[PDB]
Formats: sequence, structure tokens, C-alpha cells
Amino acid sequence: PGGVPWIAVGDETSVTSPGALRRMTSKDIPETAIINTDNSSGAVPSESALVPYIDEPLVVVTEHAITNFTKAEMALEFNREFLDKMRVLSVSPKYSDLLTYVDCYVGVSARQALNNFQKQVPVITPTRQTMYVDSIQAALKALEKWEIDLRVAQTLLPTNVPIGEVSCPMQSVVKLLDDQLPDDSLIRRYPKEAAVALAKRNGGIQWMDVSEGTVMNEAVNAVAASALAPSASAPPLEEKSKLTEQAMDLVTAAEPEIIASLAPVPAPVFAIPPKPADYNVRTLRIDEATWLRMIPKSMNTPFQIQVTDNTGTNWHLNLRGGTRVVNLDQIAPMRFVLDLGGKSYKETSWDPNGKKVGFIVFQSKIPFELWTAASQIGQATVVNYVQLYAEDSSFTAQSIIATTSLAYNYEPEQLNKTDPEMNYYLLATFIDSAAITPTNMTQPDVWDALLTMSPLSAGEVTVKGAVVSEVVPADLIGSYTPESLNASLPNDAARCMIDRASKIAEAIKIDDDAGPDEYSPNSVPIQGQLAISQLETGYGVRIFNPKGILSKIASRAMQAFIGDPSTIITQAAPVLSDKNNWIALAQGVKTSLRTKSLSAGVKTAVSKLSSSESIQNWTQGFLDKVSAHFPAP
Amino acid sequence: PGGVPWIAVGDETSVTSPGALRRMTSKDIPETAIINTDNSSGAVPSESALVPYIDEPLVVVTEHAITNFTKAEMALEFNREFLDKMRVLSVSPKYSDLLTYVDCYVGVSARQALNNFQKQVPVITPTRQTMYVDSIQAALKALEKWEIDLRVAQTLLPTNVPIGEVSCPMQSVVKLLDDQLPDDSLIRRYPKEAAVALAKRNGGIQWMDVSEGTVMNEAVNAVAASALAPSASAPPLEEKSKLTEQAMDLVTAAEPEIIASLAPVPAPVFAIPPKPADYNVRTLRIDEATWLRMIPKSMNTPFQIQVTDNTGTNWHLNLRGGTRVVNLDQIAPMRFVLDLGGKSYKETSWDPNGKKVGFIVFQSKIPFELWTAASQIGQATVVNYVQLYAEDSSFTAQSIIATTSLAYNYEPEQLNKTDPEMNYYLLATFIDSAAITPTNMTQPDVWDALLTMSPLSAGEVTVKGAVVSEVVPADLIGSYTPESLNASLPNDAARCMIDRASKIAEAIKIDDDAGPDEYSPNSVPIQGQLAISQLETGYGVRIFNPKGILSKIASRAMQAFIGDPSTIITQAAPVLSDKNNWIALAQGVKTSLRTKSLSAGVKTAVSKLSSSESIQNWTQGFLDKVSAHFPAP
Amino acid sequence: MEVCLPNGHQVVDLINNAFEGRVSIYSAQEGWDKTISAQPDMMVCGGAVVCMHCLGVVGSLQRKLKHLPHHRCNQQIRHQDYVDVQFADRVT
Amino acid sequence: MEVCLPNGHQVVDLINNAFEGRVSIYSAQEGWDKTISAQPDMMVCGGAVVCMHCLGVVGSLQRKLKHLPHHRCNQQIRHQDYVDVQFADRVT
Amino acid sequence: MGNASVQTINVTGDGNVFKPSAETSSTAVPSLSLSPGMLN
Amino acid sequence: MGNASSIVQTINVTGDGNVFKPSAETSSTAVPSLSLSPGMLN
Amino acid sequence: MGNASSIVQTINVTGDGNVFKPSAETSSTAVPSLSLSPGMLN
Repeated sequence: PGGVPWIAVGDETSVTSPGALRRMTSKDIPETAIINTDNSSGAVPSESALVPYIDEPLVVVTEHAITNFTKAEMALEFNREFLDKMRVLSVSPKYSDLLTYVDCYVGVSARQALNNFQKQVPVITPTRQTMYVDSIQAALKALEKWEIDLRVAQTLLPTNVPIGEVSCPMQSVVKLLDDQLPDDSLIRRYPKEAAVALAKRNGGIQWMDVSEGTVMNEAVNAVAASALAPSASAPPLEEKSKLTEQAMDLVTAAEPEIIASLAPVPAPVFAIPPKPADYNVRTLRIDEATWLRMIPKSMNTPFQIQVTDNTGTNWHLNLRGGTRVVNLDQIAPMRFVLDLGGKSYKETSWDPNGKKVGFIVFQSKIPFELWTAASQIGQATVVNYVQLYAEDSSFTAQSIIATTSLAYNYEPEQLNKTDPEMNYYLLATFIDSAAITPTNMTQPDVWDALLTMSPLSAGEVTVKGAVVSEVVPADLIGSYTPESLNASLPNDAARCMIDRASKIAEAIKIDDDAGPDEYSPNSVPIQGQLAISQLETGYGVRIFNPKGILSKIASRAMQAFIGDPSTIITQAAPVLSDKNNWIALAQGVKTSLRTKSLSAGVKTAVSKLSSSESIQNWTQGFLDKVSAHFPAP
Repeated sequence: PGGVPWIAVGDETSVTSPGALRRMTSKDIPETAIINTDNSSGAVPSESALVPYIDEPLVVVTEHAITNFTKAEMALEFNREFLDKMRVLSVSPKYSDLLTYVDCYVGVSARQALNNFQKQVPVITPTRQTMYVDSIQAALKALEKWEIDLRVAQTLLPTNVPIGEVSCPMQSVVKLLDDQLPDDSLIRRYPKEAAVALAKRNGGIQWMDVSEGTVMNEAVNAVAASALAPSASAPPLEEKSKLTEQAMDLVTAAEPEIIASLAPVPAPVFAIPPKPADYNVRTLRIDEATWLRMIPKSMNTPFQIQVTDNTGTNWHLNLRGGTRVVNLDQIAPMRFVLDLGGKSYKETSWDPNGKKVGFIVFQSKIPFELWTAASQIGQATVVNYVQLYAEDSSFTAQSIIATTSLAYNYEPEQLNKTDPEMNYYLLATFIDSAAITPTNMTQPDVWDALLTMSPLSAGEVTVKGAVVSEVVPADLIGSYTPESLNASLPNDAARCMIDRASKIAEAIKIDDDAGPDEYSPNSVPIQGQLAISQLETGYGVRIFNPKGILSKIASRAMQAFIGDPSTIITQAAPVLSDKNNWIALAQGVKTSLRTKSLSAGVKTAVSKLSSSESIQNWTQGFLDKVSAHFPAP
Repeated sequence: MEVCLPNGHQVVDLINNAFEGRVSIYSAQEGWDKTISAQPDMMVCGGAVVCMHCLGVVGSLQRKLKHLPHHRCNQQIRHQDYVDVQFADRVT
Repeated sequence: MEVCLPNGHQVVDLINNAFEGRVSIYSAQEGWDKTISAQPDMMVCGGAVVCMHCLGVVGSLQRKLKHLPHHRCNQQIRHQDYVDVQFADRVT
Repeated sequence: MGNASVQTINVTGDGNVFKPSAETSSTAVPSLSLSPGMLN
Repeated sequence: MGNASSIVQTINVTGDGNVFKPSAETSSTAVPSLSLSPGMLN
Repeated sequence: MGNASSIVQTINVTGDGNVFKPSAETSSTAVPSLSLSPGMLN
């Protein structure tokens, strides 16, 4: 059981209400007090004036805790000889002597304990528990360098084999250790203790008793080693179970029902930690990029404008036909970093060296395409700027701009966002304290650069460049052309779905080893859907296919999905474009994993046995060389 | 208990008596010998001449091992029918019949055993344990194809539903299976055994007994299914527990104490496996990169020098103003890779095609900035070199350089670094076996390329381009500009800090589903610090904000952190530039995770329920189609 | 087989190709040839094959098609809706 | 709220702006204007606002500032330390 | 489980039930706790 | 194991009669980890 | 988190004598997760 012990207030044989119980204390059970503790470890002081005399609470110890804390002492007992050498813990802790068994009501509350009277319940005090843990930790702190040196001694030469059996003269092995171990090793100081410890740890090392002339195995971990040992034509149970558990963990993390829902799902639930994205604004296309706006060409009359920064300094900018801006509405909190390294921006009447560039934000009520005069810009503000430097390039008689980093964080909360007609734009271009002659500068902007875009939130999701409150995962299958995917935003739902489906991909690859055109339990669910679909009557000509062809098609589709998880959202995908197939696979994966019973692939098993035999042969050859050198007497 | 059994060699037995116990062998207990084993499996030969008579050691078997090996037996027992068909293991293993119960001293060491006397202790021999494990492994090896085929049969069609009920005519299901199962399936050859096995596995497949005309659930895993099933208005306990377990593991790996220490932390402890980085030396800014040196652009007199390689051949290279080198010292072991692909390096009197470029290393006492003559170079060596090739490009009458992979490894230990006033420089430029006229080739170097650096060690860390043996994690917060971070070395402490904080970010996102501007248990720690700070006295105008505004600010800061982890080291971040806030968040996350009690968010629960209902409807529709297209008689 | 709608740039490409009069038409009576007028069944737009009866994507140019593929069609799109594009193509 | 020191390139930018004659200086009595001389409180260096009392980075150009924000300032820097830059700027 | 058309259970007969459920679900023993320290 | 010594009272590391014979069944094990989750421990 | 009682109160939230002393030994724990693997539950 578990919880705390309870006792009847006042009279006994009268416990009918929860109000008649109270928590038991060390006063009720005197042998749980400090003074009655068996001080075989010497923790409690022997002076009567230094021992506290107060009341203490009691708790119930579970059998799981008992077993684990008992097994904890085995770590100490594996190294008793060095403990005796250091004169530490001459008497073993023996956790079971610290417990007291009583009969009482067990529970966390009086109401629960009212109906849970039990007998022989072990109880302990926090002080005694802390004392026991402190003793164990003190011994572990003491054994540190000894354990390090012992592991070095075990690992300096091969002492384990994946399969089979090898042998080598112990005298030659000892000579090699004497020749190679470091000078400061405790092994040199204490040979016999190391020998005893390694005999305890490894069953392949055996020492002959001189007086009786007998040699025998003294390993104490045969039961544990049996599980690790691989039987003939079978991998270890340890490895099989661990791999299956890892695959199940991956699927549980991947969340099949979320990734296969057919109803709207909240964005905070669906979203996952995002990743930065890279773009080049100048070379994008407006039809694909829905968050870009351009001043239409043929406007062919540039106009100057003045904008003041936060401090109050005024700057001059020129706006002509072909200038692009970013629609800052419906794109969620985000951060932009711009780098112009490697460009030229050099003209006959304009030298970029020493000039300045910056981000300008416009708030206006007029659409950006209709802008033709300075009166149509509304409010504007320069939020950041930086000076440029130039250096000669590989091309003869040319110069390029050094690496730059101009940053801006767009968070909608700071902006008013109170009127539904307001339009927000972002622009990067040359800015100067003096007016710029429109003939000298002809570039519409400085957008011909590298832009790094990073989300500033994990509760918003955008689809095709616009924020949505909820997303339906089932309708994102096969609805993205490559251009749309490339031009998409960093916080798109497609990227999140790809990342989630990736985990399913590694899980399938972990638990499957099928080759080309080979059916698998993870590939047959697609085959069933294909068969039913071809049987369905509908619009279009129908051609019947055999089950073998269907199985081959399903296997190829699964292999394609494993190879590239992004195919599930790509438009016109061969077989993965169907939401029915996607849902079938997602649901079937769980059953396929859960129905396993300590099994492994046949090809995997054969390869593992062959590899283990090869490694054993290599180890035997190495030991033969070691014996050839360092000759035995 | 655990360990090995001991016998008392003398009459005196105390908890610390010297030399009183000795190992228990097979001679003391004859019925543990192989000749007295229970040969129901048939492993031990019945010929007397084939059985050896030698002494064997004994080990103690624990209850955990007993239970787990019994469960391993049940794993086999799930497929008895096919085992009967193959005539394998006619009698169950029954691990309990191989153990002998004895009263003796048990313990890993004699000192521990002297204090632990137990009764009815199960003991076994290594040979018998190996025999038992081998029998289990042989049976599991036998059941391989049957297991695979049964899993295929289960996963061919939807057999489990996330919630609710589904139904379909069993005759229709059988007809579909007969239509779609592979030719070589054992299920076709042995239908009855497959039916019985599936009835055991799944409680939804029920067969009527023709004699008595009764149907009945026959599953044996109702207890596990109950925990795996989603109850009304609640997600599965398995899923909730697993998610919390994964989050706690992520935090444990992230190691809050190290990532939030206010005291110096050793570099080997703080460091983590790094990743390569990319740069372009020509476009870098020397005021921002501290590991570059450059000849001032005023010397204005290029000079010719001669160097020799390891093989002893001689080369010529020219040094002029503006040449750039890398300060090799203070950067730790590193690997440099240079790629010239895509560049031109074309001049009127210089044709790059057919020429060679190489890495050169200089060692001198004279600082680089004062080099004006060949006498000041010191010791120079050509480490590696490659020839070049040219190919036409997109631009007309333009030939670019083919891709190159020039490599070098800087290992400081290979160099003689005893002299303090010694400088190490690395240069990349054109080399030739003949003198190069300065007028013909005017490029200072060939650093206009792509350089990839990979750290060659994981025990050293650098800050701002120089190595430090000691690091203070909390003091890196809010001390990096974007350009500084861009120019940072691959082994900078900032990158390791970001990578470590990424795990905390993932854990928070896993645990949390809060939407915009909603307070969270992972967000209130920042709110508390802000509330205390705004009341703290200092210098400047004081602004007072209520708890609602403080909570909104804290939520925005947490969302920004989850969106991008680099904000903590980015300079002038809104809220995450405060070490108090960072430490408070780091400490609060652990307590928030540890104080959970099998819980999930309301939004997550309702979304999961809706998705499960939708999947149930989809499954019902598919089963209806199957029944329609495979009519029952 | 489920189908999905085409994209905006694909529709724009369809309009362009219509106005320079090179849109490829598939009719069951005449196949892929366009010499003889017939009721269209699918068109190629933006490198994707779309079924007129549902305006859904049914294939692409990477794989050859010899007949109208078997798919779920709502059959809610009528000839009056898209006769304009065909008229423009033929006139061009 | 504590503060951190600026960076070298930021200081170089501050020097360049000072010797070119354009440095944003905020004084309590006057504000962001520089027509009337006064004791500087905060100045802009390379896009970062720095408090002159303790040379701490208190803000940036990306958000408006009307007063000196509440922060822990060690108050260990005197007007004599930075009078030279102000003199150079006004003379320029 | 097709073909092979009964003395004890008729796979192709009537009266059989195929009613998949969430409470019934479907599972076997995929993995076990076999860590060396706990096994001892 | 244990480099060089000369005592030869109970066991002789440099003597004869000892056997070094690793195999898969014997292996080598210690106490690497334990199940100490708070929920299970209670 | 105010409080007010009538006649008597066995506990006083805003009274005197209460103790707030976080410590490493005491910590703070709940039931976050349990071991419910299907094979081990059986």
C-alpha cells in the first residue's frame, strides 16, 4: 500500500466516521524514534546531549521502493574490498532493519483510510530515510576514482565477445596490462583487490586457489547476462524489446489521431516548435507569394519623401515603379533579418560605400498599388538602419558590399490594430539625410538580398500566407504545388505536418526491413484501400488489377513515403495524395506495432548472426597477436 | 534477495567476523545437478556417456526475473496452436520447476551475507538458466513466419477503432481476406488456427461454437485494453503518462543547473557536440571578426617570396597590401575546407584555368601588420594544393571555376608552441613553380570563396573568437549582437547554450497548449520577477502596471522564447535579456513538470475526442463499403 | 479516388495558354486532338490535368493518360460555366 | 532590471557619428533636441540606447522612448568621462 | 482465413461476430522490462 | 589483472592455473541504472 | 487569498506561527507518470 498511517482518536472499536481518525506519529510507536535507531553505521551521535527528542511524522513504504533501495546497496557491495581498504561502512546498511511493521489504517486521507485497515504495514521516518540515502551517497562518492580505474582496466583490451568464446594466456594479458596501464592507476597499488572485483564482475576471468589447486567461476550476474547473450539464430531479447519500445514511443510522440483528424483542430494544439526560413524577395513571383505587394510598373514618375525616426532625425527616400513591400497583416509575430553581402548596387552616379539602408514601416488607408504622391503614405517610421562598406571582389574592377545584418521584430500587439481599413507595409531601401536625385539612384529598393524569417510564437498557424484559428489536417493532403511550398511562410501548417509525419517515418523504418516490391504489415493497409477503391463504381473508366500488382504498388508507395515524408502534401502525388490512404496507414501503424510479440526480421537476424561471428573471429585474431607478443613464461 | 548462497565454515558467526563464509556449490545440494534436472523439454541427452559430472556454482534468482521470464513464457504461449502443428515444446517450460528453495546466507559479498539469513531462497545454475533461455529462443525462432502473417492479416483491414463501436458481416470480412491475402500466406493453409489466435488477441472477433450455439468474448488482455482505451471525456492514461515522462526526460537532458549556473563552469562539462559553420572571408568585417588580420592598404609595394613543401619542392607567391590571414592561435583544433566554385578570378594577363592554389602556414615573431619584405615571413610551409579548371557559365563570354574541396586540419599540438612571442597565420592564394609578375596577378588572395569550418574537438569552447578554459553560463544572456553571433566561431559557447535551451523549449511546448495572451504555469515565473522588479528601487522613471498587463507581457515573452531560442542571447531582447527572468523560468519549468498529476489540457482533450469521433465515422463508412461490395449469402 | 482543387498560378497559366490558343483539350470522341469540336472532359493547366465535370486534379504531365481516370466526381460543373475559355481558345 | 555593456562596432559607430556631427542626445530638460546644451542622459550608439550614468544598454531604435527606463544603474560614470565626445560633436 | 470450409467452428458459417471496439482494442506482449540492474 | 606483484599467499596474479576465457554467456555487468521514478516510488 | 472565520478556526492562513521553508530534502512531488506498458500490465 501507500500513504500515511492513521490511528483511532481516544477509544477503539468505535471507528465509524472519518472524524475519529488522526495521523500516527513516532510518539505512538516509540521504536521509530531516533534514540531507538540501530546505529550500526555510526551516523547518530553517541552523546545524549546531541540527540534531539521531538515528535516526528510517519510514512508508508511501498514494496517497489523497498526492492529498489535494497538493490541500491549492491552497487556498494560490488566494491567491498576497496571499501574495507578505505575503512568505510564496515557493516552493510541493510535497509530492512530500518523499517517497523504495524497494523493500522492506510491512506492519504481519513475518508480513504476509513475503509483500508491492513496488517503488517512498514513505516519509516524522513530522518531515517535521509540517513540511509546519505550513507549510500557517501560510499558512492568515495568509490569514484576506484570505479574509473576499474573501467579503464576492463576496457583497455577486449573482455567481451558478441558471440562464441575466445581465450588467451592470463600471464600474457597481465604483462600487457603492466606495460600499458597509467602510472597513477590504483590498480598498480592494489593488484589483488582489482582481481577480485573483476572476477566478481566478469565470469570469463577466473583465479586459481593456490592451496586447493582449484579454479571455478565466481560471477554473480549470470541471470542478467543470460538475457544479454544472443542465442543461436536469434537476437537478444534485450535488443528486441528495446527496439520495439522505442518504436512505440516514437509513434506515441507522433500522435496519429491528431495527424489524421478530419475535423478542425486548434492551432495551439496542432503547432510545434518551428524553424527559420530563407528567401530572396526580388526573385519571387507575386502570383505565388500572397504576402508581397508591388507598385505597378509604367508609373514612371518617381517621387521623393521624408520620414522621421524615433529619435527625431529626418531622412529622405525615393519611391518609383517596381518597388515591393511586405503585407504585415495576418502573418503572426515574426522577426526579419536582412543581409546584403555579395551584391553590387553600383551605378555611374551612385557609390554604395558609406551609404545607409534601413527598414521603413508605413501605416495607411490607401492600397499600396495606387500610391502616386507623397500625400498617400499616411504615417511612416524608420525603425532601424545601418551603414554599408564595400570591398573588391573576384571580378575585375568591381566591388561588393560586406556582410550586413539588419533586424526588425514585428509584433502586432504594440501596433494599434484598431481600424479595419488600416494597411501596414514594410520596406527596405537606401535612406539618406539629404535628398536623393532620382536620376542617380535607379534601383526600386534593396530587396535583392537574403532574408531570414523566424516566427516569434508557437500558437499561430498560417496557411498560404494567412493566419487561421483552426486547421483541418485531412484537407492538407495533396494540396501544395512545389512553388507554393517554396513560397510558403515559416509557420505554415504543412511544415508542422511534415515534421510530425517524420516520426512515423523513422518508426516504420525501425520496425521494418522489407526490400523492393516486398509486402509488409505496414504496407498492406494501402493495398486494402486500393482494392476497395478500384471496386467502387464512379465517374471514369475502370481497369481491374490483380492483388499482386496492388501489393507492389502499395509497397512502392510506402517506400516513397519513407524516402521523402514531404510527398504526402505534394499535389498530384502518385498514391500518397489520397487522404483515405494516409488515414489508413496512420491508423494501421499503431496496431502493427502493438500486435508484435518479441519478434524480429529474418534478414536482420541472419545479418546479425553473421556479423557477430565475424567480430568474434576478429577478436580471436587480436588475442592471438597479443599472445604472440608478450610471451608467456 | 540477490547474490550468491554462502555456508558457514566455522561455528563463530558475527556481522564482522573474519573469514567465516564460503560459496555454496552443487555438491552441497545434489538436486541442482544436471543429472537430477527435470528433462521434460528433452534437452539433456538420455545416454549416460554424454552427461558430464562436474561441480557448478549457484546464483540467486530475484522476483523481478521470475515474473519477467514467466511473461516471456506467456509470449510464447500466445501461439500454441501453430506450435502444436510444428510439434515444438509439447510441454510448457514452467520456469518455477527449475528452481530449488534453500535456507542460507545470501548476498553479493561475504560481509553483506553475514548479516542476511533468509529462508526459501530460489537458486539455479548457469547451465540450467542457459537451457531455459535457449528453449524459449528456439521456439521464438520457429514462430517467425506465423507471427508475420498474423500481423499482416490483422493490419490488412481496420481492426481497431479509436472510440465507439463498428460492425461488419463476418462472412464479408472473410471473403475480402480470401480475395486479398498473399498466395504464400500460412493463414490460407491453416484457417482454424489463425481464427483461434485472432480470437485470443482481439476481443472483437468472436466465433460461435456450433455444438452449443453461443458467442462470447475470448480475449486475455482486458486489463491492458482498459488502460489503452479512451474513456468518455478523457484521453488515455497511457498517452498522458508517456507524454509527461518524455517531457521530464527532455528537462533532465537539458540540465537546468548547468544551463542556469551563476558561477564559473568548466568548458569540458559545458560543451556539447558542435556543428560545422560557413563563412566568406572576403566579405567579413574586421572590426566585427577578431580572428582575422590584414595587411594595411598603404604598403603599396607587392613583394615576391619562395616557400617549400614537405616533399621539398619550391613554389612562388606574391604578397601585397590588403592581404588577409587567419590568426591560428586561440581558436582550438579546427578543420578548414575551401571551395572556389562559381568565382571568376579572371584578369587581362592572368588565366585561372590550369593554375594551382594552396594553403600556406607561417610562423614568425614579427607581427603580420608590419610585413614589408620577405625577410620577415619567418618559417613558411605549403600544406596542401590543388589544380583548377574553368567552364563556361550562364553569362556570355564568362568562364567560372569548377568546384573545389581544399582541406586542412589545424592541430595546435603538432606545432611547437613553447615560445610565447610566436605568431601563427594561415594564408590561401595562388601558388606557382615560376615567379609571378605582380602586375599580372593583382588579387590580394583567393579568400573570396566559401569556407566551411568544423571543430576538431569537443572539450574546448571559445567566446568572441578566443578560447576560454572557464565559462559563466548566466552571464552570456543578452550580450550578443546579430552580427557578432553571425561572425562567431563554430565552437562558441552561445551555440551550445542555444542547443541546450532548445530542449527546454521542446519540453514546454509538449507540456503546454495555451493560446495567445493566456497565462500559463510556465509563464507566471517571469510575471513574479517582473512584479518584484517594478517595485524595486533604482534610477529612472517608474511605471506601474497591473497584474493583467504583467501576465500578458510574460505570456508574450514565453511565446517568443518558444518561437526562437536565440532571443535569450540576443542583445536588447524585450524581456528575455534579464538573467533573473531566465533563471526563474529554468527553475520553474522543472517544478511545473514534477507537480503534474496525470493531467491534460481541456483544449487538447476536446480536440482529441472530436478527432477520434471523426475517425470512427470514417472507419464505419469504410466497413459499410466493404459489406456492400462483398455481399453475405 | 479523392481529388483536390488546382492552384491560383495554375489557373493563371490556363488563362494565358487559352489566350495564346494552345490549350490542350481531351475529348472521349476525339482523344487529345482538337481539330474536331467536341465537349471537353479534361484540360491541362499549370502542368496538371483537371476534370471538367468536377474541376478536380486527376493527373499530371509526368505520366501518360489514355482515358479518363476512375475518380469521385461531384458532376456539379456545367458547360455554361467554362464555355468562355473554350470559345476564346477556338477564336484565337 | 539589469543592463549589459555595448559592443566594439557599436562604439566605433558612435565615434563616427560624433565626428560627423549627428548624435541623438536625450537630456531631461530638453528631450531629444540638441539646440540647447545640457547634461546628456542617454545616447544612441549603433542602434542601441546607452545610459550615460552607467553605460548600460537600456533600449533600441525599434521602440519609442520618452524617459529613462527604470533599471539598476551603478551610477559610477561622471560627466568628465564622456565630455570629450560631446565637445567634439558640438564643435563639428 | 479463406477457403478450407466446421465441426467445432465454421469460419464461413453464420452467427460469428465482428464488432471491433475501443474497450476491447487489440494487443500482445511487445516489450518487457529487462534492464540488467533490475534483473540482477 | 592487476599488473605486477609478488605475494603469492591466496591468489597469484602472475602465477599459473588462471584462465582468461571471455564468452557471450558470461558477459560483464554491474548496476548501471535503476527504476526510481517518483510516481512508482510514491 | 484572504480568509475570515466565525467562532473558531483550526487553521489560520494569515495568522502567525506558520512556516515557509523550501528545502532540497523535502522537494515537491505528485503522481506525474506511472508504468502502464501493455505487456507488463498483461
